[PDB]
Amino acid sequence: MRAKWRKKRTRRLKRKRRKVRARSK
Amino acid sequence: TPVTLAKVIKVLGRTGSRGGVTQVRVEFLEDTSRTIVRNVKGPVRENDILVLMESEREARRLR
Amino acid sequence: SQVFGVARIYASFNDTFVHVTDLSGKETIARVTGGMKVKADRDESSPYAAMLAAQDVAAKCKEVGITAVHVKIRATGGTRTKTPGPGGQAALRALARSGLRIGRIEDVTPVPSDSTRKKGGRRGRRL
Amino acid sequence: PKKRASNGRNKKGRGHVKPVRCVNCSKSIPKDKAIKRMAIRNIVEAAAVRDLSEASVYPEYALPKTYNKLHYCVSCAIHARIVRVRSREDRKNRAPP
Amino acid sequence: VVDPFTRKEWFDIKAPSTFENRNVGKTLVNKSTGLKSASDALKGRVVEVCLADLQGSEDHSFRKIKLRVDEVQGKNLLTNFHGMDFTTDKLRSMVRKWQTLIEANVTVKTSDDYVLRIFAIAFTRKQANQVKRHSYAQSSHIRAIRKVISEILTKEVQGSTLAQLTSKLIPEVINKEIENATKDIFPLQNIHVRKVKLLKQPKFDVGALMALHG
RNA sequence: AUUAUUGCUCUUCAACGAGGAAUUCCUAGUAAGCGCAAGUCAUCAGCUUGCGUUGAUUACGUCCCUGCCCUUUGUACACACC
RNA sequence: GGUGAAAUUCUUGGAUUUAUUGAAGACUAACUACUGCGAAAGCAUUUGCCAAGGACGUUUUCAUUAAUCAAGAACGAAAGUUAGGGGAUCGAAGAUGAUCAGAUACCGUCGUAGUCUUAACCAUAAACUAUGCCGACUAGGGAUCGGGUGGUGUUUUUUUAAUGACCCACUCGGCACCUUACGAGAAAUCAAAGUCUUUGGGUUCUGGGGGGAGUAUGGUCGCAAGGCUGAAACUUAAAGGAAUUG
Ligand SMILES: [Mg+2]
Ligand SMILES: [Mg+2]
Ligand SMILES: [Mg+2]
Ligand SMILES: [Mg+2]
Ligand SMILES: [Mg+2]
Ligand SMILES: [Mg+2]
Ligand SMILES: [Mg+2]
Ligand SMILES: [Mg+2]
Ligand SMILES: [Mg+2]
Ligand SMILES: [Mg+2]
Ligand SMILES: [Mg+2]
Ligand SMILES: [Mg+2]
Ligand SMILES: [Mg+2]
Ligand SMILES: [Mg+2]
Ligand SMILES: [Mg+2]
Ligand SMILES: [Mg+2]
Ligand SMILES: [Mg+2]
Ligand SMILES: [Mg+2]
Ligand SMILES: [Mg+2]
Ligand SMILES: [Zn+2]
Repeated sequence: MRAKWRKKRTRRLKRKRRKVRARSK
Repeated sequence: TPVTLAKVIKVLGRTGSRGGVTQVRVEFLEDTSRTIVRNVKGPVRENDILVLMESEREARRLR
Repeated sequence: SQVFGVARIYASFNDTFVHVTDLSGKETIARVTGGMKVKADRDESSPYAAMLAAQDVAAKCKEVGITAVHVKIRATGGTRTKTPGPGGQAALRALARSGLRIGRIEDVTPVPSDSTRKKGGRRGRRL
Repeated sequence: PKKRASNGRNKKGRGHVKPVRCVNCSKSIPKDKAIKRMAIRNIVEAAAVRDLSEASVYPEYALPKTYNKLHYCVSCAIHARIVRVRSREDRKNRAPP
Repeated sequence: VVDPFTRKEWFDIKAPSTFENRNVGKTLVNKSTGLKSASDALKGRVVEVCLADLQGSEDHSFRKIKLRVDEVQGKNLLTNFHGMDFTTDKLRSMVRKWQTLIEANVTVKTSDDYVLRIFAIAFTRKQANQVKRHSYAQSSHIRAIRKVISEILTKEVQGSTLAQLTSKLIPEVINKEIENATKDIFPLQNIHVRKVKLLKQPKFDVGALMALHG
């Protein structure tokens, strides 16, 4: 896939991982 | 009806997309010294005689 | 010699406008654009159509009594194409060939100091 | 690899010029890269010259042709206006014709 | 089943004092009726005629003129000066590549008080024998010329209304005066007054308006 | 020899009044009209392969349509756009 | 009206067109160029004010005061965020008309945020010449920008000048192009990417097969979006560059 869509791909992914981890803070 | 007679001076070449049309310069026999280029229909060689149904008009390129 | 008025042909794409008015402009006469004389809706701007419209336009011109006219030719202009439409050339011819009179014509196409971003965005109209 | 020393077109010692909109597709494009053409053509045309002076007043008048600049987007400049395409060394020719 | 043509009144336009001919053209209004007659209704609209049609000479082919109507008497309506323009073809012509364009203007009043803004346009010219292909000015050059033209233009106006001003512009008096002061700076071909417009007119003053009529 | 191989005689006397959109072939002894020999064949040519007879009109051109070649150009294809 | 073609749409509410005149916000057309300037981002209407700069000129002044730079710091397109203003235009979103087998799109209509500005943030772009800075040396050519020098050059006439523009030759410093290549390179090409196995002028920075991955983790900056710093296990024989023929 296009580089810049792959960038936006993992950007989303990092936010959700950031999200989920906060539950356990 | 003002009939006008003109003799073919030269064969310029084929116009028209299909190409069945020829560009030709002519000289009128009545009152010579002026030449107009006309678009023909049939086959044409030099020294033919074209009857121009209208004396002053001309054309150049066809599609 | 004659009686003078203004022609003012607006020739765009997809239609063509020809309407004569009094030299002051406040009082006009006989519009009949090109979309009036045929409906294919794709043919509205055609040179053939503008001719037929220039026919009916020159008609009422004399039937009123303007015997002569000055033309101001016009395109869409503004932020638009700025180039004269197809049916403005036929129109001028067909209103000259009507036996009417012509003199001193110019271009009124609006041309900006440019501003006001053109439509279609940065990547252009793409098809 | 790099296929032009001019890169796209005509910019050295500047780094930013300002964009113009293409007269066809309305695409933005830098002015240095623009591919510009002056359009100079009569208000009248091939056929309408005779029928003009005929029914017109004045002694042959003026005949003041229209002038405007044209800017193309290189997609449109290739699709219609001056493009063709050129061989490796035909590209290097900047001669107008 | 109406046909306003069988209704509408007719008229004929009379030009101001000094150009060539005061006869201009015709117009259509309406019958003059009680409760919205033909008089106070329209009248004072404007007419744009080339002054070469007005003067008759073709060296004047450009330079359009605006004539605003003011008063009317007996199928005769007299007009006055609403402004002056240029033909698009001429300007689009005068502007050529490989050379510098210079414009300037000023807002200025007059005796009989008419406020107006006149413009000016001038292009640099090559000098005979010049080898280099462009001939551009020095931008210090440009500032000075703009100043001088501004200097010159401010003086010519405010002399005697637009009346003498009209008389001033027609045989290009200013155009040369520019050219005279200019030549000490840069060569400069063309140099016309291009546009002049009006914004604030004074009170009607029926008397002074008739000074141009006879 | 019935579902009738072919031939002959009498009788029966259909559609078809020049064929919509489309589309084939062709430049001189050619096109088209016309029959004949040979192949096949015990019998069966409305087919084909050749043959001669009668014998035109119209081009003698172009790139508009269609087909294919050629450069130029781009390519991440080389089992090569299936 | 709009398009390849159409349709949603607008039209007794006189649309589209014309005319006179007014309002609002944005932009700066043509002139505009292998032309200028700035550290870079970037900078094009006028005029006034405010401070700043390179090049040049220089028989002026100080006299090594410098080169380059981890840390640290100023500026930093577009979008985006906070709070006012502004909100003409074009227009992420959304809603529609169409096209399509489908069409969450391309084309058309409406149009929220936005686009502008003030006060604050944010620090990223193919932020590109994909090419560190200072110094030296090595080769030919005609244009052009700025400064300067040379003139019984041309043109401007007034009475010759003085000027101003222009011509020719030189010289500094510019933005670039042309031809060569001694030389260099894997080649494309390159007055540097040259003066490198005949390998050393000074100095800063980065890379060490491909994926995994700019991911995980810690720190830190941020209102947020996110920025900076930044691994491993595991997997894999290629991935990649330039050029040749198909
Ligand atoms: Mg919880
Ligand atoms: Mg396309
Ligand atoms: Mg490539
Ligand atoms: Mg560029
Ligand atoms: Mg940049
Ligand atoms: Mg038949
Ligand atoms: Mg047989
Ligand atoms: Mg068979
Ligand atoms: Mg290749
Ligand atoms: Mg401007
Ligand atoms: Mg808005
Ligand atoms: Mg949507
Ligand atoms: Mg849909
Ligand atoms: Mg969607
Ligand atoms: Mg970066
Ligand atoms: Mg770049
Ligand atoms: Mg050199
Ligand atoms: Mg000197
Ligand atoms: Mg070589
Ligand atoms: Zn385009």
